[PDB]
Amino acid sequence: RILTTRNGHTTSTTQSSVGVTYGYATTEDFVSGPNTSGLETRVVQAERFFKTHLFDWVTSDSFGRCHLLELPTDHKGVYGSLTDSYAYMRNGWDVEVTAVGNQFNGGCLLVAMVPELCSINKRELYQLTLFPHQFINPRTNMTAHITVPFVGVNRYDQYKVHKPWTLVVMVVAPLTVNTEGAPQIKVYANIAPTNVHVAGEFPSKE
Amino acid sequence: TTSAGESADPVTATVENYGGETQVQRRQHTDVSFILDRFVKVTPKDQINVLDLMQTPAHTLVGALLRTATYYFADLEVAVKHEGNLTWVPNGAPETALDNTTNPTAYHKAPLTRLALPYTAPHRVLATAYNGLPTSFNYGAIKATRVTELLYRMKRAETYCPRPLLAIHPSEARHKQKIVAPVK
Amino acid sequence: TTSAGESADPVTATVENYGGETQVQRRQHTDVSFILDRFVKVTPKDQINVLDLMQTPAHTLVGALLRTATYYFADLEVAVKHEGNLTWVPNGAPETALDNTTNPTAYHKAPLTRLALPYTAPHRVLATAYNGLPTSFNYGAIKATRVTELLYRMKRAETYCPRPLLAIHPSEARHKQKIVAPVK
Amino acid sequence: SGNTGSIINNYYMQQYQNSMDTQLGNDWFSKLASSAFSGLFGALLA
Amino acid sequence: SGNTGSIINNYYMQQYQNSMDTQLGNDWFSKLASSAFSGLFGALLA
Amino acid sequence: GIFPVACSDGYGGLVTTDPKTADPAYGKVFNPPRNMLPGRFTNFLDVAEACPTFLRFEGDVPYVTTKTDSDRILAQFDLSLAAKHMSNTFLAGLAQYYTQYSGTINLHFMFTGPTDAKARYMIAYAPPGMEPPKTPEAAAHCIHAEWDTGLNSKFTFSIPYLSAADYAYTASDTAETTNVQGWVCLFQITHGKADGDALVVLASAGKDFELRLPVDARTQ
Amino acid sequence: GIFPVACSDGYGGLVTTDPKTADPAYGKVFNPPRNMLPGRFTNFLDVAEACPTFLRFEGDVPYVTTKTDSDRILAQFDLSLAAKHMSNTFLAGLAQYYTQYSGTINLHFMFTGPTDAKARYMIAYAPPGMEPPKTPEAAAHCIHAEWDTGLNSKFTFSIPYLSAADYAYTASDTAETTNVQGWVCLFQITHGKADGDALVVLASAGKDFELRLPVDARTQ
Repeated sequence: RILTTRNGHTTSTTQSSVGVTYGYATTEDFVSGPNTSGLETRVVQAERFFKTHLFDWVTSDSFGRCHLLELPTDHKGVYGSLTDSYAYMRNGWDVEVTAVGNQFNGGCLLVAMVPELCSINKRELYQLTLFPHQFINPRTNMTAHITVPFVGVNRYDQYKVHKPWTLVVMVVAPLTVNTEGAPQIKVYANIAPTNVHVAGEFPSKE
Repeated sequence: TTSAGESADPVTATVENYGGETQVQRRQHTDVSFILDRFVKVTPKDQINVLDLMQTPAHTLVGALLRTATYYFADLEVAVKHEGNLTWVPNGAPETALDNTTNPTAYHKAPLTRLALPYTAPHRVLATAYNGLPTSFNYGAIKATRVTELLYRMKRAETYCPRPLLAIHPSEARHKQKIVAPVK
Repeated sequence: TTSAGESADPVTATVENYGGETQVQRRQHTDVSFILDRFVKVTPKDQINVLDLMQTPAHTLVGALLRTATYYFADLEVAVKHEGNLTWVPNGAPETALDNTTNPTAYHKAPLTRLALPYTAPHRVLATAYNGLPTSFNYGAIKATRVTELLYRMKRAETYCPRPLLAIHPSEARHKQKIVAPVK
Repeated sequence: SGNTGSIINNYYMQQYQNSMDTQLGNDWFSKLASSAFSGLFGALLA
Repeated sequence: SGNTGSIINNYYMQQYQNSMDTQLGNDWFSKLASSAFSGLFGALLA
Repeated sequence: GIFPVACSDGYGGLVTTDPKTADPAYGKVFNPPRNMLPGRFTNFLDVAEACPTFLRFEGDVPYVTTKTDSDRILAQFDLSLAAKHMSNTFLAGLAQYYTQYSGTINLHFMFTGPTDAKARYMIAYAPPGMEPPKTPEAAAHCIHAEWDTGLNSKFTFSIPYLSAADYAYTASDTAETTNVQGWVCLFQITHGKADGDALVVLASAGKDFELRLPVDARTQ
Repeated sequence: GIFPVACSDGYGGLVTTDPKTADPAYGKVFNPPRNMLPGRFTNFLDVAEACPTFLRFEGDVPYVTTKTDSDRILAQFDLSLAAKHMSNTFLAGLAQYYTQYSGTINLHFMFTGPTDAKARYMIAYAPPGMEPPKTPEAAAHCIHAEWDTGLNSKFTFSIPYLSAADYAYTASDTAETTNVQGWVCLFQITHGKADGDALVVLASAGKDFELRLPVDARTQ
């Protein structure tokens, strides 16, 4: 189950690839709308992977302990410089979450991309499967790959006041360290924006 | 039916796996445009009633099935019992514009007033959850001398990106109710 | 885009001058016949109400957009709440002709009376400003025992030779209002 | 034409609903707005 | 389409009854539900 | 004269589910463009079939752990949509707003143990009329399906619609039914070093699942 | 018998913006001839596009004078139609009766100095999200246009519609927005003996300017 994904000049190869989950669409919606009057620009240099430590999954973590990551995040690369230069942006997300242990651990993670996760309860965690999701089961895989487009009430968004996507990772079965298993699993995220579009360039500070 | 359960592809199993046969289905009651096209009452204010669909209670049918979506589109139908003359202003209007009869004003006729209102928001769809209490998007506002009853009805309803529904959690194994039945 | 600014030819500039693209427009709300075809209330007199369109307040929508023109043509639509029988006489009629029921007389039926009146002036168009308080041109007159509410509505409206519109002058940099929005 | 949206033809004739127009023998600002100079006056470089 | 069941066409035009849609340039979960794997994965004996 | 009509008594009252439409007041409004937005769903059973959601067990967990003792019953519940195990599903969240249903209910059993932990499970359908079994040898005479863990981790079983009537109620009011529409019985057969690992289970609508007669009771 | 009808409740009330017409009372009236009268306009945006009107600055003047000092900011305001600079225009006089707009706003900068007075000006668009610039070197990173005086005295710049939504409000109620829809920034670059002459500026609607949802608030 070998899969090689590539964004820009960045490559990521996995050998436990159960698949790619395309959520809510496989293609992008119409970019040039009437709200920006054709003043758009696609930034090809900003569509590449960045890495983020997510949490550490241990045995004491029971059912339902979430980790929420609002996209976009603090970014020191080109994509971070797009937010301080332009007023309106648009992108999808290519999210690749790794949880490396070995095949002698147990438990199961559920990673999901939720649009506008502003409040979450306990019981509705039971229906977190309604969103674009994959399971990370150390018996079989250690890699989850979810691709998703831009959603919103507006076709361009201003990311300093609104963050539409939220990567939530939830323990659905607690971790076991059966005699040859790993004692804890540090969980990592590997995210790359797709089809970014900017409009309305800012004045400088210089 | 065995599969890779972690790949999250949709996998359905039939009774034909153990010798049955799958029958025909009629799903005209669970489609979005049919089930949301009915009046739901909200608690009105005294005079000024900002028309947004989050005034619907979350335990009602239209409220919970509305909050099942992330995004929605609808025209609106309102039925108001009011005293005096009912006045509507669209989205983005000032509140002093509610004091003028040149704006769409239905004069009083017993027992109630039923009128159709278009989609007047500057957004392509509205939202049930906004990341950022969502932004000020609504269907305008109405006011009268006093408003006693206020009903909504979503027509041409479209929904996008579904979100959880939660049933009531029973204390014993099954949630039991008194289903209507004759005594004899 | 440079030009001779004193020649007073109309010169428009687009976003395509700096790499944009001009989009499509829907202007069905700023045309004359649509925006003036709605009721506007005026303050009525006790019995005799001379029907001219300068009884409309200048701060209303139909009043200000009416006074935007120098010349206008319209048929008239009136909605009157009155006690007794409402009587209309055309342009040029005496006032004692308001005491006769052979002239068009709508008998009382609750709650109001809505009737259409033609253009009865001897002029080809009417005027919002007359050089010479303009001349006695109007749409006739109505009277009842008492008149409590009086609404106008211009239909088939035509306008000629536009004149200034003035917005309200703010004290600070922007004129701020309370735009209707939910509290939560 | 104006703020009318009925698809059924009117019960009354045109002679009784409106005033009838008379010919003898929109509309200027539409032509004045359409005749607006939209391009550039000089020689566009780059 | 929704909860409407009249067979006589509407008295008002479509411009006054509803908001008019605009094109630029059901429905995903219908395709996601129709693409569900329904058979068996292994080799069926007996 | 004019056309005579008879204004009939009993007709014209405001019914909250009438097929009539209201009169307009504000015309020729054009919407912003809305074509090709992602995530469009037109029917709630499409997302009920395409997206399974977790069950609930004692301790509020979506899984069940393999016991190692003499009694080998693993889970057991009812085909009420108002059951406590079904109570956090999307299918019961739809079924609380309808009085009747029909058709197949899919259950998804996927196994989250390690690669050195093996197990063999059995799912059975006890029809109503007598009390449900406690032993897999007693449930072998039902409609059952047996499977074991391996490379493919998820097993989908389709609980069939067996009833006298072609539509079944989604609840009881409060008073009394015993356990009508039968039982779902989850049993384990064997396990090898599967002590304390989790078997998580999802539930979704079948292919011929249908759900009719809308109602509003309470609890959004 | 006769035809039965159901007089429905909720229908038939007088709405002040209904598409219905009143009943006649006085028939066959022929108007005087009215064809080919001068000055016919059918849409208010036609005369808003074809006829620009002056802006307002401090001191109640339609012009701005060239300052000769270290700070070279000449004018700066908002893309509210309810702004104080826009308040005497015909475009704001239309925009006070509508809640939403979209499209381009044209500004006309014509120069009324003598033939021995030269100048170079810069117009810039600061989008909302950060505070607007104070220096032309800071505004050079915006959408800007620079021009100088010569034989052709008027320069037209088209302020574009950049927003998240495709329609923008024409006012705030009273409470709080910061300076949404951004800023218009007028800067001068150089001048030669232009001390105290006037640059007058007009404003008009663009080619794709549209203005919808009629409303009546106050102030005719």
